[PDB]
Amino acid sequence: QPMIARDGPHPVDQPVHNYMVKRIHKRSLSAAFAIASEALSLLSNTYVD
Amino acid sequence: SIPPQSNSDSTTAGLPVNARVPADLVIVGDKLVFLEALERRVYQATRVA
Repeated sequence: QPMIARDGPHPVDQPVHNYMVKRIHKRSLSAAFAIASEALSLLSNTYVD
Repeated sequence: SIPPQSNSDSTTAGLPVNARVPADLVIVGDKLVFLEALERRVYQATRVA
C-alpha cells in the first residue's frame, strides 16, 4: 500500500505490506450413458454371427 | 530609464523544457481552468481522510 506524509498532531505513518493465501475448492461433473443388454449381446458375438 | 517591469538582467542558467501531461481542461466563463478531482492518484489505499 502507498504512503502519505503529513505534519501537525498526526502520527507518522510507515508503509504496510499484506500477505494473503487462498485455497482451491474441488467440484465435479457427471453424466450417464446406457447401453441395452441386447446391444451388448450383439456387440459381443465374437465371430459367431 | 527606470521602467516597472520584470526585467531580471543576466540571471544565467535554467531549464526551459515543457513536458506533455494527460490532464483534462475545461472552459468556464472566459478563463481556462484545470479540472482535477485527484482521489485515485492521491488518497487511494492509504489511511488518511
